[PDB]
Amino acid sequence: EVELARLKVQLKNALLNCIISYRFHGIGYVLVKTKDTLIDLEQPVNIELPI
Amino acid sequence: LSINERITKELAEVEERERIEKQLLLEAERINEIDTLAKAHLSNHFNKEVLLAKGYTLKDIMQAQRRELVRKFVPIEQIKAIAKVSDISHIDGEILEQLVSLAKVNIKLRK
Amino acid sequence: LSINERITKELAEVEERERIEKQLLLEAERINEIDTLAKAHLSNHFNKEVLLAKGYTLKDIMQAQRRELVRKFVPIEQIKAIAKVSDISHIDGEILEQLVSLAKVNIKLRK
Amino acid sequence: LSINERITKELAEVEERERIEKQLLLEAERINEIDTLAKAHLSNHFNKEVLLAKGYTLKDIMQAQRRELVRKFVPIEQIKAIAKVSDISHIDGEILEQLVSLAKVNIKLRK
Amino acid sequence: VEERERIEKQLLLEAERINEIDTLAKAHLSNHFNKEVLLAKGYTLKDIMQAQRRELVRKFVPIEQIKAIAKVSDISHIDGEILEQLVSLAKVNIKLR
Amino acid sequence: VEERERIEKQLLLEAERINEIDTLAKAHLSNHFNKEVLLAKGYTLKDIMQAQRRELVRKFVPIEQIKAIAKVSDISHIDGEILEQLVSLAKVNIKLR
Repeated sequence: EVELARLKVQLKNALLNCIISYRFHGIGYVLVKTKDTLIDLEQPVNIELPI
Repeated sequence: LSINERITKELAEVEERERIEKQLLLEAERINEIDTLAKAHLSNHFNKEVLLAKGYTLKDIMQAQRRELVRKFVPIEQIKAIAKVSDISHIDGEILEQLVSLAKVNIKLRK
Repeated sequence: LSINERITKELAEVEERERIEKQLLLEAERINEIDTLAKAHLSNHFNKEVLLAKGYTLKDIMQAQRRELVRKFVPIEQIKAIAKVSDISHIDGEILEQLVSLAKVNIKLRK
Repeated sequence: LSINERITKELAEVEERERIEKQLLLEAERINEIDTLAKAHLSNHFNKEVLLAKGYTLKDIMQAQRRELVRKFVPIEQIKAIAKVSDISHIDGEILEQLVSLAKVNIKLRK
Repeated sequence: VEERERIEKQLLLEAERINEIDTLAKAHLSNHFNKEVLLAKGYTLKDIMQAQRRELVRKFVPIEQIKAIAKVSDISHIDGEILEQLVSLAKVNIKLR
Repeated sequence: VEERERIEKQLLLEAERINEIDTLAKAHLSNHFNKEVLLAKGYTLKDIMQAQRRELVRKFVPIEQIKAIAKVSDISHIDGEILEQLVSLAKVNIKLR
């Protein structure tokens, strides 16, 4: 529950700016960061627990 | 015979101890490739320290890491083909070893 | 011998076997750490194969790799103040574990 | 005679006890050195006076100061690797002496 | 059987002490006090060892220390850990010699 | 019947060992110790094998190593695990030869 609560805090922080960008521009993007390298972002994800 | 016989029986004991040592080295190789995969590819929340604090046997830790790695790398179709079922919650064993070998191949080709 | 004595003896035996199993797993992970450190930070001449060909025990190989890693990473002042002496040739043990931990974190901060 | 030589052994044992008194004095010197470390590197709230007022034994004060110094100077990565556990709450002893040696080394290199 | 094991340990210890005594005595005193010739003359092993120790004291440890620490000029009857003290003093004397 | 199967396995193992020993001994020691002539002289198969083994030791293993591992200069009565050690030593000596 502690790790999930920290994840929820970061999710809220991301969602605030996501909604702000949705209202100002028309679209908002939130990246779900996992335990991967910068080049691995291109590859798809099957099942993972986000960082 | 006699004195030398008992010393050669102690030598047989040495053979047994060497067999145990080789078995430990095999454990080293297996469990260690597993731990390298776990650290390199899985979250910090699945660390052995926190899992042991939550109270899981180390074999449970290794099988959980293996299952997470298989779900992360091996596709669901490959799981449903090799393991014959989608759920991996009851597939620990030799089939799990095959699945983690496939996951190692997957990460090797991914790099 | 009553029922309570039977239960406590059984539980003690089970816990002892579990602790032995955990010790075997710990030795496995230690063999991993020695192998990976030797492959990554030390020369090919210090490989387990060539050392065994020269005829050294596995524990001797582990401590030699550890000492070489400590000399490579941990500075001489740090060695002289941890182990209280400059020479590491007779510091195998818990203090050797300290020096190798210092080297393990030295390489982390170097990266 | 036999009485003379047995009394010689008796007073030789008394001599060994004298050496024990000397090593007690050396331990007291180590105690005052740890006190100096505590004053130099730790808060005023961990002073021997206030700890004794709160009602802690002198050995408890020394081990608490040592644990705080290890956490302050020795980074948690070394702490975990040395104690084989992250928590220091049950690592008082020779391992704690090794850890406070590592803390002394850390402050020496920091200066 | 560990009682017999410890008995064998004590046997090893006294054998090592005899070894040290012999390796120094053969090179220090004479060949006349060799173990073989003493056994031929008819002395038990303990008698041989104590006689060699007394000769070692008479060679290294000075007579004043003999008559003061051991209280008697004659080492003929002083045997015991007083003889141990005397042979230790002889070891110190040969070390400084 | 698997007990007899394992007995036959051990029979094959010792037969292969005997065949290897005989093949190397014929080319190394002499033809006077051939199985046929020894049987004619009246020695059992195991006696023939142990005699050939002892001759192999006396040939490849020099007498110093012989008395070193056998602990006795004469290989006439050392048979057993020590004899197996000595014949493996003979194999080593012919390998390095």
